[PDB]
Amino acid sequence: IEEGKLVIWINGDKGYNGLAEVGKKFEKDTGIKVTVEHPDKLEEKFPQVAATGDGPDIIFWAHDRFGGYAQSGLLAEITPDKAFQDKLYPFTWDAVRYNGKLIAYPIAVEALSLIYNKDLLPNPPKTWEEIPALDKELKAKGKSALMFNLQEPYFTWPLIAADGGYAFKYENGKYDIKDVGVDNAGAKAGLTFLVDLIKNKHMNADTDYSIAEAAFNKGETAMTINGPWAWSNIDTSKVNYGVTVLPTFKGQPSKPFVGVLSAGINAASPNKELAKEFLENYLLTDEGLEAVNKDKPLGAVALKSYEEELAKDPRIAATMENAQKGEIMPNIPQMSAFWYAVRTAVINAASGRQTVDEALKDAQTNAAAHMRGFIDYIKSSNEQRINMLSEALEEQYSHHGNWIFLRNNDQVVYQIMRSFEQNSDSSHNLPPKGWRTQFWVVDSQFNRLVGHSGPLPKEGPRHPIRYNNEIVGWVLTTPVERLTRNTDINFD
Repeated sequence: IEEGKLVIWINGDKGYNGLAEVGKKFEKDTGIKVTVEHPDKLEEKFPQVAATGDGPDIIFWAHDRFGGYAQSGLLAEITPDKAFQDKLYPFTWDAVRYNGKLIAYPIAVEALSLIYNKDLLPNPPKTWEEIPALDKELKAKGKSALMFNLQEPYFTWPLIAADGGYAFKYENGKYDIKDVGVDNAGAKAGLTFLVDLIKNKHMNADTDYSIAEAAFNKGETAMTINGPWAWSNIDTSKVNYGVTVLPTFKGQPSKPFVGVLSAGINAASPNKELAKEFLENYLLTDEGLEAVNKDKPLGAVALKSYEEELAKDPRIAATMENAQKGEIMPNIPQMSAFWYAVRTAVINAASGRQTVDEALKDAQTNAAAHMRGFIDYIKSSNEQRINMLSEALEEQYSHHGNWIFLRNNDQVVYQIMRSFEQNSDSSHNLPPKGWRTQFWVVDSQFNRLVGHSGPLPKEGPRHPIRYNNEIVGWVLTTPVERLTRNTDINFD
């Protein structure tokens, strides 16, 4: 990756020409090249080149497999000062946290809002409980009251969680994976409401994105649930429609998922300062966001200066209002596993095949069992590593019978371990990102031989280095709870 230059990657489905304008200004003032590119299958190209140390200095994403970039140590910590942070709504910094640290700039924000038909319904209901009533009142005139995609938990989990459902409890910048709120009191309440509107012939269990949309754009149902992306299809259909806050349930508000478009700095880039100056001084300004939004619109933005302008549009102010009330998508590993458990729990309840109380007990058990088997895997693997690093240091030791051969360099011991696996024809398993953090190797008298220069942990994992039926040294390894993939999780 080249020094003295900025290389930016963003999906072609977004305002890439408008970004290159912000680049051209950055060029004029600083004399630094700014090159903006839109590769195909971008979600997959980036981690492949960034995990070698090539690729772009700045990377944009809306989807990354629920935190994958961060879980891979592909992003550097961003360092905006207390000042700059207030230029952006406070919750949008929550959407870019990992291990309590910030890892990207919130550029744009999205959320489900409630889209109603002004003609068939001038005063949208503010609560869920007043919808059955309303369906009857419109079932007469030949219409339905509400139609949205029931298949995906993206559209149904706001209501389930409204009265207090949650995936895992976010306590202290970490997700207690041993604390699952899917069979919750409020979770039960949430889902059981929804199955009843299908029992009571109000909604149908088979309505998907297309059926529900193709209905609403024909004035066959008064209301729908969707986000900014669907507005352009409604527009060309000439339906006088509005966009408002989502209805409440047992008092609490619907908590849809905060979606965010993030701009991160590549952890390998020798341009992290350059890149900060770009994003903070040039992109995240009313002129910067403006130039992109013009090219292909953004939705709501996190910059308060500019959001307030865009919020002229009452649709966009509704989006941002719902996103404020929404909940932040957990970015722990193996979240896909969880949402697929939830996806079937809902499809089961709604098909009558299961009572709510069993579907959710099922989802809750399927989750605990997957997440326990996760902990099992991660743990038994890190142990096979410590063993081979031990076996490898032990072989090189018996060369001359002492620690001369070993320099105090962390990446020499890496290739010592890689050579050992190659020559013993072992399955290939080498230390994952973040391993170096609390890594030392020390001998009998706990003299430091590899590792940083400060004070060592009093306690913590230490596999011993055995030569001739005597301990000759110790590998103080890095606890699993704190490798980069797992540092967003709490295991108690």
